[PDB]
Amino acid sequence: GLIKKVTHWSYDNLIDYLSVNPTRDEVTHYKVDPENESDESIIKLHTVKDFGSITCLDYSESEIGMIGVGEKNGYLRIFNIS
Amino acid sequence: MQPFDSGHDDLVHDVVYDFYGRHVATCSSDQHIKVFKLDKDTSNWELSDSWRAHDSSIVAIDWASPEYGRIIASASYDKTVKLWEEDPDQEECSGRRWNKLCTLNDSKGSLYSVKFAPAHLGLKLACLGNDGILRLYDALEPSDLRSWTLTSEMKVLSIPPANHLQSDFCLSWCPSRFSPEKLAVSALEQAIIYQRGKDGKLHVAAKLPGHKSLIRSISWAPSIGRWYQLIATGCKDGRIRIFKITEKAELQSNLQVELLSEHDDHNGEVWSVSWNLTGTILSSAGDDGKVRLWKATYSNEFKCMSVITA
Amino acid sequence: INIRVDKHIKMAVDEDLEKEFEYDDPEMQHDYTIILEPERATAIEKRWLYRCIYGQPSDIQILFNKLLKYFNGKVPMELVIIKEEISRHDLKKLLNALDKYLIEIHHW
Amino acid sequence: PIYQHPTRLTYDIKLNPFNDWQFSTYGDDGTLAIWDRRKLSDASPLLTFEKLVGSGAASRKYMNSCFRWSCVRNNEFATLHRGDTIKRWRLGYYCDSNIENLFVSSVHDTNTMYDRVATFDYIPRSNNGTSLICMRQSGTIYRMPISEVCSKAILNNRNSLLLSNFENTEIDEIRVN
Repeated sequence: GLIKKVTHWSYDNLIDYLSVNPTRDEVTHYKVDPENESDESIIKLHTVKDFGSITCLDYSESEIGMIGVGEKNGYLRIFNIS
Repeated sequence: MQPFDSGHDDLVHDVVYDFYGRHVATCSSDQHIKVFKLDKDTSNWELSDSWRAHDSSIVAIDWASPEYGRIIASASYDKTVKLWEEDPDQEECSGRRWNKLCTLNDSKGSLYSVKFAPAHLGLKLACLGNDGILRLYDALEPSDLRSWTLTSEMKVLSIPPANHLQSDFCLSWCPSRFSPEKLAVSALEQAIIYQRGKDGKLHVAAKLPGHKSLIRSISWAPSIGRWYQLIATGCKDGRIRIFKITEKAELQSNLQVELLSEHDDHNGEVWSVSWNLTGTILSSAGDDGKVRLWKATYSNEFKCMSVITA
Repeated sequence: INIRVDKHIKMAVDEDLEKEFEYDDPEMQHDYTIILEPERATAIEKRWLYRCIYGQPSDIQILFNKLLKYFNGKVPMELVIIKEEISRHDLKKLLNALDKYLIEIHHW
Repeated sequence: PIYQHPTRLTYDIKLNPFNDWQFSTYGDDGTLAIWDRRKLSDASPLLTFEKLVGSGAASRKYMNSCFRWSCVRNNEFATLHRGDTIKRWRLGYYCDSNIENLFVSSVHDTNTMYDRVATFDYIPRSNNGTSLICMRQSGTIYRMPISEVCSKAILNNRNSLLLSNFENTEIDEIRVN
C-alpha cells in the first residue's frame, strides 16, 4: 500500500492522490475535496491494472498525468492517467 | 462563543490575561507577541501591538503586577527570557509600542515556563527549561528596569532529557500575601513545592504524590480566605488531580498535602488546568475536544457542571 | 469443482461486519480457506461465498446461486450439466470468470 | 559526489516541504532519523528515534509508509503506530549563535476511526485544518478528520473563558455578557 500526494496538477481546490492496492497490482488516481469531510468526497477516476508487482512509484510535477511505476522484475512503466 | 483571529502564521502557544482582565497577550511559534485590548465601546477584541520577539518559538508569557508598570515576560526555546515594557508614546500596531528591557542569557536550555511572583514579594521572575534548573530573577535597582539579578538557582532535575524524548515543565506561585513564599514547580513526572526558608534560600518543602506520567499543567488556586490551599494538576493521564494543602528544618511552616479528588472524565491527556479569581470554578481542557468546568459541592467534592465541545 | 476463499474476501466481509504484520506486504502469502461443504456452512462462510461473486454480472450470479451447493468436491460437473439443464459453455464461463477461487479436481 | 556519510539508516527519503535542507530516513531496525544536509556537507543526525517505524527494511521490498512530514505547518510529522493511533510529533528549534538543532516539544495522539491501517497521508484543508486519508490492510481508503483539541482554557476575573486550539490560529471566547 502506497498513498502518494500529488500536487501541481489540479487547478480547483481538489487535491490529487495516487494509490497502490495492498496486493500490488493496480495504480488508482483519486480526487479529494478537502472542504467536505464525508467519505464520498474521494472520487475514483482511473485504474491501470497491467502490473506485476509494484515496488516504487513517482509522479511528474510539470506535465499532468505522467506517472512512473517501478516493478520487482525490472520493468519501469512511464504512462499517463489523466 | 465569538471566535476572533489572533493573526499568527503558526500555532498560538500561550494566552494570558492581565491583572485587570482587559488585555490578553498571545505568543506563538511564528516568533511574535501580540497584545489585544478589549474595547469598551465595540466590545470586540482588537490588536494593540504585534512585534517580533525571539529567534525561536515562544512558549510562555506572563504579565507583571500592575503596580510595577506594564511588563510582559517572554520565555522561548532559544534559551532567552525577554522583558518588555510599554512606552505609550508610540503608535499602535507598529512594533515599537513595547520596548525591550533585558535579555536573560543564563539558561543553557530551551525555556518552557515563565512566571511572576505576586506583588508583595517584589518584582521577581521564575524560569524553567529542559536543563532542569529553576532560576529566580529579581529587580533590585529601582532606577532602571534593565539590571535583573539572578538570586536563587535550584536544580529540579538531575540530568537534562535527551532531544528525542519529550518533556514538559510548568510553574505556579503562591497567591497569598499572608503565607510565606511558596512555588509549585512541575518537573517531567514530579510536582515539588519550594518554600523560602529562614536563610533566604529555597528548600524542598512538600511533594505531590501520584503523577505516573508527564505533568502538563499546574495551577495554585487563589486563597480567598480559607484555611486550606488548592493545587490543580493536569497530567498526561486523564487525571485532574486537586491537592488540598494545610499549612501550620529551616522552614517557617511545615505543610501537609492530601489528595482531595481525582477525575478521569477527559479520557485522554489534560493539557491545561486553571482556576477562577475566587477558586470556585476550575477549567480543564483535554483530548476529548471538550473543556469541562468543575465546581466544589457542599461536601468539598468537585463535580463537573458544564461541558463545552469545540 | 471445489470452492476457495482468499484473504481479500475475508477482509471484505470483516469490513461489512464492521458496517453493522502491518509494516510489510509480502505478496507470496495468501490465507487460503477451502469451504468443504458450501451448503453446510455458517453465516460468515456463506458471506465469504457470496462476497466471492460481488462484481460479476447477473447471469454469473444466477449460475453461481443455482450451482453453489454442488461445489462440494464430490459431484461431477457433467452430472450437474445433465441434471440442471445448463449449457457447457455456461459452465466454462463460470469457471473462467472465477479463475482464482475454483479448484479443479480431475479423476474418474 | 558532494558528500558520502556512512550510515545504516538509509531508506525512504521524504524532504520537508517547508525546508529543503531537512530530510528524514529510517533503517532496518525501525530507527527513524531526521537529517540536515549542511551537517553532512560540513556528521550526526539531527534527531534519532529508537524503533519508531516498522523493522525489517532490508528483507521486505513492499513496505507501507507509516511516517509522513507535515504539509500543513512546519516542524511537524505524523507517525502511525500499530494501525490504530497517529502520533503528531511537533518539534522545537534553537539556533546556536544557521543549522537549527531540533528537539521534541509535544506529541499528540489521534485514534483512527477504523483499525488495521497500513499507510496514510495528509489532507490540507482551509484555516490550517488537518485531515488524514488512510488505506487499511484490506485496501479500503477512507477520510478521517482531526478534532480541535483545546490547548489552553483560562478564566478571567469577570468569569470569561478563553480557548486556544492546537490546530488553527483563532482564539475562542465565552463572555459572561
